[PDB]
Amino acid sequence: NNSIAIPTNFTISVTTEILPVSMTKTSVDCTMYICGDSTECSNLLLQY
Amino acid sequence: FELLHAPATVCGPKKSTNLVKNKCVNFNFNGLKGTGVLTESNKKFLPFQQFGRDIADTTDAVRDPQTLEILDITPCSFGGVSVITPGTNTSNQVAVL
Ligand SMILES: *[C@@H]1O[C@H](CO)[C@@H](O[C@@H]2O[C@H](CO)[C@@H](O)[C@H](O)[C@H]2NC(C)=O)[C@H](O)[C@H]1NC(C)=O
Ligand SMILES: *[C@@H]1O[C@H](CO)[C@@H](O)[C@H](O)[C@H]1NC(C)=O
Repeated sequence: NNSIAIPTNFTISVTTEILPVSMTKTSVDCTMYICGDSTECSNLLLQY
Repeated sequence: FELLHAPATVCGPKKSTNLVKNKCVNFNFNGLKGTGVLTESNKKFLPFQQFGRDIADTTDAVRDPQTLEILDITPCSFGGVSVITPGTNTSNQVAVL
């Protein structure tokens, strides 16, 4: 009812928080991935 | 007949051309057709090994049927093209990346 705990000292604490802000920007070549060097495959993929 | 590429004893009547390296060419090695730059390769092939594959099961090294020389196959240079424009209202000049 009448007890209080009072700090008589202190600690200066340095902690780390690590936050991702960006990820790798990636580009994909449609034809070169689906039809690497097949011109016929590229022509077929044109329809899709 | 077994079609998976290997040292091919039996081949069709095709007249071989000269082997040209360090240039982007269409190539046909024992029925294996592709487009790329053929270059000298340091890969050491065992006698039964006639070509090499990468992690995508794409032929990245081949052995010449005549000279038994290992050749690395690199895709012909490619990339994206980006057009930097000030705006057609401002100007018709562009830059290409
Ligand atoms: C508050 O805490 C600090 C430590 O964080 C105390 O300083 C230490 O005191 C002891 C004994 O006097 C020394 O051996 C240490 O080297 C001191 N450390 C530093 C960083 O100075 C300080 O005495 C405490 N104060 C009170 C009033 O308790
Ligand atoms: C004081 O604390 C005791 C035990 O924690 C409790 O029984 C009592 O009721 C408290 N005082 C008052 C006035 O309530």
